[PDB]
Amino acid sequence: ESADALFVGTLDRLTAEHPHTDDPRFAFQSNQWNNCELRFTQFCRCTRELGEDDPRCKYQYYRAQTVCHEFLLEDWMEHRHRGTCDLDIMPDRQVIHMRG
Amino acid sequence: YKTENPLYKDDEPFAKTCHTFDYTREGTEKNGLGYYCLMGLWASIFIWDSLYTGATMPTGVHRYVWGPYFPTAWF
Amino acid sequence: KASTLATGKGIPGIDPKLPTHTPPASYDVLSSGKARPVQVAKWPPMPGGVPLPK
Amino acid sequence: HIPHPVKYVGPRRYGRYVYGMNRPPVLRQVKDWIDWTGWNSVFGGFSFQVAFGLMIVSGVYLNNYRATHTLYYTNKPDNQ
Amino acid sequence: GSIEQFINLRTARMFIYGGVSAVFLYKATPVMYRWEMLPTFLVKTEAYKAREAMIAFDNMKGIVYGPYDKGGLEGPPTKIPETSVGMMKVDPM
Amino acid sequence: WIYVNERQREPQENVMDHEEFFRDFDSIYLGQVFDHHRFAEWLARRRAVKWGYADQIHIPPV
Amino acid sequence: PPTRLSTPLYSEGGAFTVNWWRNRYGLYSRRQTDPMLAEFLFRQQVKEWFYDVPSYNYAALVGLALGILVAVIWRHFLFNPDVYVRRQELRKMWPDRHRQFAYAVPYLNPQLKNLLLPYKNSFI
Amino acid sequence: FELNINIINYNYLGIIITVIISIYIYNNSNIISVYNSNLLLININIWMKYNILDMLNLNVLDYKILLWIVVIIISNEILLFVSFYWIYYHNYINYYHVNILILNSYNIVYNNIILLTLLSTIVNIKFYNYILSYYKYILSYLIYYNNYMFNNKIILEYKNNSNYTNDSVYMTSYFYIILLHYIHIYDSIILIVVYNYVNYKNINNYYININIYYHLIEVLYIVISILLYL
Amino acid sequence: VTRYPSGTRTIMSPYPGGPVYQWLRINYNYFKRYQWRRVGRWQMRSWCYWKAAFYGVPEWN
Amino acid sequence: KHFFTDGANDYVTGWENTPPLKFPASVMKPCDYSMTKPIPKHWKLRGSGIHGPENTDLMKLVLWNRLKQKRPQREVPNINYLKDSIRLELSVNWWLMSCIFLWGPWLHWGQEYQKVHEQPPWAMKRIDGLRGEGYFTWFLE
Amino acid sequence: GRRLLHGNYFTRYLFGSLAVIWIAEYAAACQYGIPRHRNPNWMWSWWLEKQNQIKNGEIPANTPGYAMVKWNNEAEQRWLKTLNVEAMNEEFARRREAYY
Amino acid sequence: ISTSETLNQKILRWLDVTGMLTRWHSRREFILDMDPYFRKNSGMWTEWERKTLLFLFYCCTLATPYSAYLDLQELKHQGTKPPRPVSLESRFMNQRRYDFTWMHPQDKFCSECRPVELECKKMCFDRYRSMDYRMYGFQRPRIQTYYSFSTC
Ligand SMILES: CCCCCCCCCCCCCCCCCC(=O)OC[C@H](COP(=O)([O-])OCC(O)COP(=O)([O-])OC[C@@H](COC(=O)CCCCCCCCCCCCCCCCC)OC(=O)CCCCCCCCCCCCCCCCC)OC(=O)CCCCCCCCCCCCCCCCC
Ligand SMILES: CCCCCCCC/C=C/CCCCCCCC(=O)OC[C@H](COP(=O)(O)OCCN)OC(=O)CCCCCCC/C=C/CCCCCCCC
Ligand SMILES: CCCCCCCC/C=C/CCCCCCCC(=O)OC[C@H](COP(=O)(O)OCCN)OC(=O)CCCCCCC/C=C/CCCCCCCC
Ligand SMILES: CCCCCCCCCCCCCCCC(=O)OC[C@H](COP(=O)(O)O)OC(=O)CCCCCCCCCCCCCCC
Repeated sequence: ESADALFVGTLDRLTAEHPHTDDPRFAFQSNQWNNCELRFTQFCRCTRELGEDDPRCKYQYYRAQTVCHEFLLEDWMEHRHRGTCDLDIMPDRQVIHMRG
Repeated sequence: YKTENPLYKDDEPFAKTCHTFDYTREGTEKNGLGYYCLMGLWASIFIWDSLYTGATMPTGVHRYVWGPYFPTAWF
Repeated sequence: KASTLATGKGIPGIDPKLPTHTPPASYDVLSSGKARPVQVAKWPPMPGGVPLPK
Repeated sequence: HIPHPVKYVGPRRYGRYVYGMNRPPVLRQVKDWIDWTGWNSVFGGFSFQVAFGLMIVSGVYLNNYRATHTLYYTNKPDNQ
Repeated sequence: GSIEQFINLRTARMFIYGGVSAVFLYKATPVMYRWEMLPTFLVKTEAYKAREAMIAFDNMKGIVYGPYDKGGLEGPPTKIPETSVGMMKVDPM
Repeated sequence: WIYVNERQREPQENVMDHEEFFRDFDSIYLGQVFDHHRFAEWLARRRAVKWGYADQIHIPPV
Repeated sequence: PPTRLSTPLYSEGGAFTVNWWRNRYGLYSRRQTDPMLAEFLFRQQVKEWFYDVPSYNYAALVGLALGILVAVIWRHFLFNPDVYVRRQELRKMWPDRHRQFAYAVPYLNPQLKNLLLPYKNSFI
Repeated sequence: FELNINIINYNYLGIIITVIISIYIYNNSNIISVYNSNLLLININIWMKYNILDMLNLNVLDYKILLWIVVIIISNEILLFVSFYWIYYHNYINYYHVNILILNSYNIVYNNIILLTLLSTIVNIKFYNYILSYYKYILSYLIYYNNYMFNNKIILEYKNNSNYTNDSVYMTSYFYIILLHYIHIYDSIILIVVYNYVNYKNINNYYININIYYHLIEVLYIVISILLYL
Repeated sequence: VTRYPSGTRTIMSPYPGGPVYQWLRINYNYFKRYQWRRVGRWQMRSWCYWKAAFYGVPEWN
Repeated sequence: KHFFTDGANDYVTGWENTPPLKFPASVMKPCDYSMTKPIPKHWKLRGSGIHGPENTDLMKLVLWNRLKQKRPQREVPNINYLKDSIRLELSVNWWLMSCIFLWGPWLHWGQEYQKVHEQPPWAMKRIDGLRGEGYFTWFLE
Repeated sequence: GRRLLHGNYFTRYLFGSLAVIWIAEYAAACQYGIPRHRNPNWMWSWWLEKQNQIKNGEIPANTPGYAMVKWNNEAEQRWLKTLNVEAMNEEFARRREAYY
Repeated sequence: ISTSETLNQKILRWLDVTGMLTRWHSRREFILDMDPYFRKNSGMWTEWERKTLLFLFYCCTLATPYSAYLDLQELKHQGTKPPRPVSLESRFMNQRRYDFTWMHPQDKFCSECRPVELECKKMCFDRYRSMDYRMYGFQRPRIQTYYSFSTC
């Protein structure tokens, strides 16, 4: 309700209420690749917590589509289904802190 | 006779001619106190930034004896 | 050296006839003629110099 | 450059080596050597490593110990 | 009184210096132990034992014959290729 | 000579199963530093199993 | 500009002066083989390049261009949300890079952008 | 009176070297390329002989000319490495969160930095002897031992690395930067194998060139170590 | 003052050393000067890259 | 110094623009006739007047710059010059000592600590549940 | 003997440049009010909560992260078929007894 | 044990077994260890230059054993390098537009394997051997060869 409610809670909310507008974290740059990757990671984390059938995660996918072209999503969604998507590996099976 | 060990003699001066080399007024011979003050500040900023990690996020609440327009209210 | 005021004559530590410092020399007899008493301490000095009763 | 005098004030000769007799203490000799060959190289050479080591090891207290008691939202225990 | 006979320069230099050392080690040794600075052969910390107790040398699983795990349910190949069987020139036992 | 001498030797086991590695992370990831001789022997036995010459070699005891 | 080698040239003290320039001008020179000839060639160069009024205009232009250049480089490194030199945030997934997201809005609203955007009515 | 310069009127090495280069392109066998490289080495050595024989002109400016050429070349070597550092940092935003194992910061960097430092000390001793009109036979063989160990260590690292060039631009940049340094290390072997005492001493451009080049390569490794390992 | 052959007697001690020590000192001195340094002299003289550039050039009159 | 400079570090030819300071001015002096008094009008120009070997000082400079190349003994430079000649060499040697006795010890301590506690002694222990050593330069995090 | 550069040029411009870089960065952080407290962890809140449950003993030790999600990819289904946390814990317990 | 010398002298004598210390403390002994051709130029050296040269030379030669120790440990570490998890094939991992043939443009050995991918090549060489084509390498167990740095 509050006028600044969107900024309150998360920076994510801003684009969730206005899907086709600039995200505060990426509005400074015309290139929106990083924006797409954040949105996909957020869809991946939603399903892990709520499942695919949850309306929330379905909307997190619509939000990802708003910024990600279909040819990228289809490829990244196949990697996710196989279990090779680097944005969805469970954190205890990551290797980012190993050997350096 | 008396002699001087050449290894401990002083450096020869530049010749005094129409074309004379002089570095005395340049002050570039060695690092000065200012340089060592830069090193001290760098060490200080390095330690401070790590010790006090909430300094960049200060509190806007201010009392300020003698109000805000007194000189000790700007530091 | 130190033969002229320019060369350093009269400047202590620079003149051969003037020492850097002038500490009083030690003496073994008092000026009264009594032998100078000698004390050897085995404990640190009293805090204020406070003398102790005889 | 600026012509300057030789700054070495230590002993210019120890005398002929006679089975290591009548020679200064070892540490005195080490100090005289560096005086004779210049401390600028010592300071210059060791400066880089000293700086890097001091910064990395300083994290033992600045980044690790302090941090353990830095998070203001950690001292609070749940269900207490 | 009656201790002055002992009080002496050598007896003092080894009393201040030696006592200072007695407190330097008594106060620093626990810190060195905590921070793994002590030699391992001299003593092993409890944290060292806790980690070492988790180490064994008898695991013979996970052998694969491919550089990548490409997901799926089949996983990386686990069977040695036929063409590679008996290709090793092992010296006679 | 460095290259030739190395090329003759069988390849070391660069990688293992992703899952099995993380189920025994500490032993595998840290075994070398804690005891290198036993880790070396364990590696050798795994190479003998991966290339099917285990029954043709006698791995020296550690 | 004096025409006689007997008349000395005035020099300030510092790292860019007539004395500082004399010391270094002939370091790589095969033509300054003696004092008289060295001074003549030195004053010839100084007269030609430093007593030329229009040459100072280019000095201004190089300073201005270089100052802008150094500052734009520094500004990117120090403030641009997309330039990473530290690695803490690069070792995390995008949703978790809060410290880097803090640069975003302040960087999105520079002063000149606020000052000049109202003047679009002179182009449309 | 003589002319200031003894003009060189004709030269035929240029044609040969340029043809040798073409063979690299116009060939159907990689063995031909190996033998072609030997031809290149031979003819480049002839050009070096021409430089040594130009000493007979007793021209003071010859040392200076060659020295400044080396300065320009060193500059080009530094700028090529800069281009690789640029390629590396341009994709920095995609590093450190990918499922690859980056290199440790303890073993490789330390032994390599310690090794390359010893190489510098040897070259420095060679320079010192060069100044003192003296020679020490063992010095060159210490360089050979250092190069052998460097080659032995780099070969094992590459063979035992579990990530490949096609895995990520990070891995490609790591391998390429390390290879570029190695190539410059190998070029140092090419130069140093001929080190000997020449009695014309400090009018020999070889000595100054070797000192500069070795320092460049070691300094370049300091930059690489900070970027990749530390 | 007695002068010994170069590299054969130590100046660090009045005691010349024991049999093993003397053997090591004498034989290292021989190996360096008359065996190891054969390689260096051979490389310096017989395989000089700068002598080879002047091979076949007339003498300077 | 290593690099050759025609003006200062001219070791290829050994040319020096001025004579040694040891020589009396009556024997040899720097070539500087900028203070020559005005020529009387009744004097007539005999020589070319061109700057060159007709001037006594320049002639002596050329002569000395060639006859100085043979000398009975060395002209020992002072210790300041000798230090400067090998400044880089000495500094690199001390750098090697630092790398062995300063960098070496604490790097070893960090790895040993890492073995037991998973992360180096100068890093913040993680709670995310990820495994591995993690970063080493904590101030670049 | 004539000098071209600063007498201590190498150390001066190396350490000096580093000092200016560090100081300028602190100033930049202050002007933008950037949080300066280093966090070495991931910020996925649900994950950090699961990790606390493991530290509290609510979730058994060495339980994989894919044994706790509400959606599993194909590769994690493959792993779940061979997962036995109870056996893993017993094996670790046996190792501790042997060591002590 | 000789009692004709002090303990310090004995230690220094043994550190002088190769004559290093004697050459430092005697100019005559240093010049007479030079080969005659270079001894000709020795008289010009200052004692500063001589001992500084020995110091730089001695520091270098005394650190070579340390570097050798560090390098041996490196070889042993690489010789028993721990296995690492098999890489999951991520979004941008293992992309290929054409086979790997730049090493063998005409022969095209191991077109599917990467240039230094030793395990892929071993299995590929085995196929060629099974096809009556000899290839070198990847046949001797590591522990049965010299210089492997993998022995217990
Ligand atoms: C109760 C106490 C409580 C605690 C309080 C704590 C307070 C803080 C403590 C910390 C200290 C703060 C100090 C502040 C003021 C400092 C003032 C000062 O003296 O600074 C100047 C001092 C030295 O500067 P300087 O006075 O100009 O030097 C004098 C020279 O002697 C001038 O002579 P020169 O210039 O003639 O020198 C010789 C020079 C002569 O050279 C020449 O002639 C010029 C040559 C130039 C061209 C060179 C050609 C290329 C090289 C060829 C040779 C290559 C060899 C190596 C090859 C390697 C191959 C791998 O040679 C060289 O320097 C270079 C050649 C030698 C070899 C170079 C090796 C490579 C270097 C580059 C890489 C460096 C990074 C390596 C990283 C590791 C490896 C990857 O610098 C520093 O001390 C560094 C900065 C210090 C301040 C920042 C500290 C930040 C962190 C502080 C944390 C502390 C702990 C806090 C804990 C808090 C707990 C609450
Ligand atoms: C010698 C002793 C040992 C020294 C060891 C040093 C080891 C590390 C060296 C690393 C490289 C040098 C830079 C070090 C920087 C340290 C401070 C730091 O982390 O800075 C980070 C900061 C930004 O960090 P983030 O928070 O991730 O980004 C936020 C959004 N932008 O980056 C920097 O400031 C460093 C990078 C830029 C360095 C150079 C300064 C920038 C301007 C360059 C201008 C170039 C043009 C010419 C200038 C000429 C002179 C005016
Ligand atoms: C009355 C005053 C008394 C003061 C007494 C002061 C005593 C100070 C003692 C300091 C001891 C320091 C010991 C350091 C030991 C380090 C050993 C070590 O790490 O060895 C291995 C390590 C390399 O290990 P890697 O496996 O390759 O791993 C790292 C690279 N990957 O080797 C090195 O670091 C080599 C250098 C070893 C240096 C040892 C330093 C010893 C210093 C002794 C000082 C004694 C001072 C006494 C002062 C007395 C005053 C009265
Ligand atoms: C191409 C990239 C190159 C590398 C990066 C370049 C970065 C920029 C250039 C830096 C070059 C420095 C070289 C070293 C010069 C040197 O040491 O120069 C040294 C000089 C002193 O000269 P002396 O040695 O003669 O005393 O230092 C100074 O002049 C400063 C003295 C100390 C001042 C202490 C207090 C400073 C307060 C600063 C506040 C800043 C606030 C900012 C708000 C926005």
